[PDB]
Order: sequence, then structure tokens, then C-alpha cells
Amino acid sequence: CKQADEPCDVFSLDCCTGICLGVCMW
Repeated sequence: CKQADEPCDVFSLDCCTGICLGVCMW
């Protein structure tokens, strides 16, 4: 996944707790 403030794809996996609207917003 990605730690808060990490860039990722907002479609499947990104932040270990939610989504990716630019970067983990949590």
C-alpha cells in the first residue's frame, strides 16, 4: 500500500487505509 502522503493509483491499491486522491488522504 502507501503511507499517508504517498502517490498511488486511485483505482485499486494505494494507501494502506483508503484511496489515492493524489496521495493517501488518511
